[PDB]
Amino acid sequence: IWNARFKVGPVRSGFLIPNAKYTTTNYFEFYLPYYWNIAPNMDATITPHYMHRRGNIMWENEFRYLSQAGAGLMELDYLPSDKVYEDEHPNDDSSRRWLFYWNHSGVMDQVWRFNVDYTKVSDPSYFNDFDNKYGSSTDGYATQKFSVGYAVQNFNATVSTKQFQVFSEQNTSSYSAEPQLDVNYYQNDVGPFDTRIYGQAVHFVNTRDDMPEATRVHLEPTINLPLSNNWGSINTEAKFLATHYQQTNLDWYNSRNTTKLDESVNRVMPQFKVDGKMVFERDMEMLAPGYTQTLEPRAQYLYVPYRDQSDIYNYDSSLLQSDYSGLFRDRTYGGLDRIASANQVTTGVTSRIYDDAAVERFNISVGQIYYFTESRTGDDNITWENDDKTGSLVWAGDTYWRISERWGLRGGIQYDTRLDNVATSNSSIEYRRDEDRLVQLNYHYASPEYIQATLPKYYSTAEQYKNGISQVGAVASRPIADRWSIVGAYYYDTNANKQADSMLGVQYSSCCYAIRVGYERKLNGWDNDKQHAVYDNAIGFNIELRGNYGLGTQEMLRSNILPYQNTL
Amino acid sequence: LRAPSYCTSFNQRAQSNKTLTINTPLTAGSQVVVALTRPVEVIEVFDQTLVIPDPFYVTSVTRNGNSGITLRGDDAYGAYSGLPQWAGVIMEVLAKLMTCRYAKRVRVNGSMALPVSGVPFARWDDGNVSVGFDGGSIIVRNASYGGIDDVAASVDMDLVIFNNNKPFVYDRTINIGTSDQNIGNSLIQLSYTGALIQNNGGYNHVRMNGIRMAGNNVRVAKNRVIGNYSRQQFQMPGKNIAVPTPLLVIPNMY
Amino acid sequence: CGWHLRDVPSTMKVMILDSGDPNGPLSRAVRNQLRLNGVELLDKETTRKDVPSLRLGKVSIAKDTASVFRNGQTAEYQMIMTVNATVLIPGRDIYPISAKVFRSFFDNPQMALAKDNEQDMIVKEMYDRAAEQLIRKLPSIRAADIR
Repeated sequence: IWNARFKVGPVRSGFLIPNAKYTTTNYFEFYLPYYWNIAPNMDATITPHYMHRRGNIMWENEFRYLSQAGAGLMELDYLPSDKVYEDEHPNDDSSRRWLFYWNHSGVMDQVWRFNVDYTKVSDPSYFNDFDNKYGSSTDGYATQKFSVGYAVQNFNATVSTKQFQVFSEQNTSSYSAEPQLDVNYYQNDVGPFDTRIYGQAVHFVNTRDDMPEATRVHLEPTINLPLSNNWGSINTEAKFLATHYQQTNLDWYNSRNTTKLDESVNRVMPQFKVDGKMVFERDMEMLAPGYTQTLEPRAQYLYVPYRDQSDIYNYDSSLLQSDYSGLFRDRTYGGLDRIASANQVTTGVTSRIYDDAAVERFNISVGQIYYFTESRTGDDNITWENDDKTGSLVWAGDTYWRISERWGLRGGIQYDTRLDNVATSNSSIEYRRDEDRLVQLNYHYASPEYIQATLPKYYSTAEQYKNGISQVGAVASRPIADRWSIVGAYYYDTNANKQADSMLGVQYSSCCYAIRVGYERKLNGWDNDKQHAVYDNAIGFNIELRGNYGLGTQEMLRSNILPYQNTL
Repeated sequence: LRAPSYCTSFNQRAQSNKTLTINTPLTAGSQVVVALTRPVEVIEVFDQTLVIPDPFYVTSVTRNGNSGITLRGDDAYGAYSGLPQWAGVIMEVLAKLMTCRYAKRVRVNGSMALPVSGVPFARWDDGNVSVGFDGGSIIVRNASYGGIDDVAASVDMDLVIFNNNKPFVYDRTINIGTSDQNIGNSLIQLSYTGALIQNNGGYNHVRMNGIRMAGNNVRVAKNRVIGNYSRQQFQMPGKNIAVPTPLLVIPNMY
Repeated sequence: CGWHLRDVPSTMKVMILDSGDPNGPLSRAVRNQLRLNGVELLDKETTRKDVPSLRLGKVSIAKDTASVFRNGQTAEYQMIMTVNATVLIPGRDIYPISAKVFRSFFDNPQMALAKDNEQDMIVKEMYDRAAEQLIRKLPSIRAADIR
């Protein structure tokens, strides 16, 4: 398929410069902003946005204020009647489309904080149809959130609440905290130790009437013992975890599942960690005079007991993906519902190279985790290529070489023996003289076994997900003169021998205007009948009115589905 | 023409994963005929804080050696396990007989509860509508409409209901599909013929499948909406499933 | 080889920390890192003026798409956290320093309540890696200081 775009427009209380837009999906659109200076602490912006395909004007109203309570912004878009909505949604008697957004922020004194994030829409398809400037949706629902805080250097106390706007045509499941209390308290230098307390009280309510609800109270006292030296350091930490659940609305879930949820659940378990670190160094005069190379071993032992948590519903815990720095992490899930047991030791080594100015140039890291006992969370269901549970199972690497002030190189590998091969890997080499000149190379890999263990179960059966990732990329940029600029990017998939992305843009900059032309051929869906991918070709014509500078690069390079990122 | 004899009728969930065993006395040298009235069931499966719609449909029927039958099925994505609820009537070609206890040309406006419990057969003539059957009601929808709204429709049909007054006699069985098949001047069994998952309006739009009868040709068409799940949470590959279980076709002599 | 145990520059063992958001997540990470290294942190309003001052600047976090599936759906994300800071040596000039942290991960479909707990853990770990990089750049400031 093919698409085309054409935009023209810009980059006291009066009219602003209007901007137009034509696309071969929604046709002509026109914006006519107006600005109003109500007061030194109040202003408004009325922008009638005329949509040709919908056959009416959407009135976009904005109001920014700054009063004693705080500074906030309100928004109200209103379309009196929608022509496309009548055809696509005949079950609705009306056609009014509207969105109300409210934001607020207030700092009483220097410690108190107030926040409001309020959103409402008229129908469950407003977000899909319109490119709203303001307004946030969570899992498709418009959310209203309130928050009050209190933060000093050694204390925190935040109470908040979030709600969804659910329509009868929406079936998505989502939990929210109504309300949630978080308290932190730090008191270091308690003799040789440091102390810290964390507490939380939360209530979970689902958008559906058949999902469980719970109230959870958590306490987490911690005490440290940090010992340091000129060459090494060891930190011993003790922690305690106390949780309480009060689960209701369990009738629908219990009847359909063999493992029953429980009304009152108490999870009480300690945690013990010992983290060590050493640094060596050597005068690396066999490579270049005045250089230094350091070798930095590191080891950590973590112990957490085993508690059966199958009678707790999983509200907000998901598995964490790991890198080299995640080998020393003391948590496996993000949340407080799943807390896997741990009996393991992590070992790693990192070696660096410093030049004569004590500026680091090269570093490399290798690490592994050895499990003395399998990490169980009660609800253990993970697909693995092998039945191995104990021993050295995880490996990870890192590399960063700064070849010059303009050359850079990076890398990272991951090797899991429960998959019998390389899990993930990525690399990148870039030359970048200035903002307009750069050449970059990419490679991203992910094994089919890694996707089966990590991603949802239907990924491993679909042809569009089951083969993993193997991608080669190339980005380039070059200015011809003081007013021209060319960019380009090509991404390729070596598993399927088909490209994934291809971009080409040119911009002619001038004193008062800039003209940009772009082209992109990208993967834009599947066929589901012939079992092959669908490509989308698009051309873009853009005219900017200047009153700015810039040759257009770093904006053209970030326009495709695989945006350029400075990896130097 | 055949004259099967009534044996039993079941409506229950599977005992094990995708397997429902029904025990009933059987005689040697008889052709067991099973008329599925609920061959599909969209179960919600839990996968790591995700609630996912997943159709479960019957694949094959096996006779358990003069003691019963078993129904084995599968899900849309072939990755999730569950216990689906299936319904039907078990008969035997070789002693009660099902009788035609209802025969009337009716006007169904979106939905209609069966006047009398039984196995409904019907015929109609409309290409913009599809007809389904959830067990207690007849569902008529607008199949030419592309959207996420549950848009109903109306149709005139000849409705006949058999339960256990003329005996139940059928001449052919048909495997419905995406292509037209002429059934002649005959009535076809009413049921859901599969389920659909679609990318429509920013949602994982789920529908049931019904029967489209224009002239005398029958194929599969979209039907009652099951749910809309936002693609901001997860995205699913599109599915369009027509069950391999046959449908009974009876002569138009009732 | 000729290895030997390593023997923060001694001129920066007492310093002032200014951030504009002293209760923020970055400043908390920096203070912890300048505690394991035997550095005493003075209040912003010290009478003493012969101590260096570390002023934490703007912090930017950018997450973009790194890979796609065969349908064009986002497979992997890449987050880059950039931290700016300056160290003021009294009598000397200003020595800016910076940190840049990289992190790649798969876009895992989760409920949004569970999914922002995973994002709030990745960002917390990138604050500790950015604080460590700012401490490794202190020896290079002392070298530049001694022209």
